[PDB]
Parts: sequence; structure tokens; C-alpha cells
Amino acid sequence: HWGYGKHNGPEHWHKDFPIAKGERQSPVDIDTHTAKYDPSLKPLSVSYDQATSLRILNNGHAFNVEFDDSQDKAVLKGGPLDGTYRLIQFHFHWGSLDGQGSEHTVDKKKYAAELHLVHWNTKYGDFGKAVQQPDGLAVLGIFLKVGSAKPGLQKVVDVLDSIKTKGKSADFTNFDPRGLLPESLDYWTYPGSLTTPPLLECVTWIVLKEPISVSSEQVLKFRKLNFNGEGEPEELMVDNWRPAQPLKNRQIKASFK
Repeated sequence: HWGYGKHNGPEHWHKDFPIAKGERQSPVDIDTHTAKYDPSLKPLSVSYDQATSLRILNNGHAFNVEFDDSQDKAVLKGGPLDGTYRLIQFHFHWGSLDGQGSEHTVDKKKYAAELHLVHWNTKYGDFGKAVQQPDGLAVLGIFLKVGSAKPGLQKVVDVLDSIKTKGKSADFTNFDPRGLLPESLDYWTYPGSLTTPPLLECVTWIVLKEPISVSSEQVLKFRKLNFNGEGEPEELMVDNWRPAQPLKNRQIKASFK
């Protein structure tokens, strides 16, 4: 099955998931000089005060921190969005080295990692229905650079030893995702896709201009995770990013000048 290795990586995905060569694939390179400022785009509303995290899971490609999405407890609204999008999970993509790891790029620059906060449009009732809709998901993407530690990440880093291998889960309650946000909510936005199979073209991407900083130690701990299950041959979970895809007939809009 699909992965990020020599024989099953992003260049192979199209064989099982032909939409990989579709018209609205993600990620993309964000050319800051060609993005259009759209003064009518509204400020994002991020309402995470009642968020209920439940669990953290190594799924063999990344780890997901999962939330109770059976009520409007953590929601994204405004910006380019119509309606209310509920937080279901977040996960990251990261590199084997600090010079790579992000999925989106900014003027071809790669960051060390990228955080994806995944939300689904409540008009569709559940996540599985939402992913079948062109406006089903809103993903808040946040770049990570290496520098000072991010204290709000540390609880995640701590628990990684409990979910080293594919299929392992751990209780992960009371995590506050507001500790993963930068100061500014200035963003770019464009229509795209999931960046892992099934690659569905259901995402309004909202990519923050300002990265967060994490420490070398924090990223190193991500790089100790394993793609494999316990008792299978060890392969470090690194470089679990899809490269930039053609923009095709899309314009990236900016909330800021």
C-alpha cells in the first residue's frame, strides 16, 4: 500500500488514486508575489475554547490527535468559509532534516514541518460525508521552523513514546490546540485536496503566514516514531510529506497585504 518510501511514495499514488493527477491537488507552492490580496476576505474565527481532545494514534503515516466532533466544541468559521467547520483531528508532516518536511512551500522554501488542523463542514453531518463534497473540509495549515521550543507542543512530544509504532493509540485528554497557533492569523487560501490518499478534492485550505517555532529536541522526537508496526522491520517515520503539485486553474488569495 501507499507510503513515502522508494517504491510506494507520492509519485506512485496515482496508480491507486487517479485523482492524484487531478485539477485541485494539494499541497502547492505559495508564490507570495502572485497571491492576490482579497480585501473582502474576513478574519478567521478560531473557537477552540471548548475543545475536547480524546486520543492520539499512530496510523502508520503520521499521528493524529483526535477530538470529540459530536458537538460544536472547537470550530473554525469566517475567513473564506461559509458555515461552521468542526475540528476532528490534527496531525503533522515532517522531515528527516530541518531543511525539509512541509507540504506547502512559500516561494519554494520548505519548512521543517507542517501542522494540519482538520475541520469538516457541519452541514454534511459527519466527516465521511464531508470528504465527498467540494466544500466539505477546511484545513488550517501552520508551518513549523526550528528555533525556540513551543511549550504548547510538549505534551504531544511527551506521549510519542507510547505510540511509537503503527496501530498504537493512547489516551490524550485535555490538550489545548490554541497552544499550537502563532500570534497572527493572516493567511493564504485556495481550493485543494487531502494530501494523503484518498486525495479527495474537498478542502478549503487556509495556510497561516506566520510559522511557529519548535526546538531541535521537539522535532527530533517526531523523527523517532516508526512507520511500521511493532515486531515489523523498523523504518523511521520521517519525510512523510507530499511535494508541491501543479496549481493548474487556481488562484491563491491572501488575507493581508
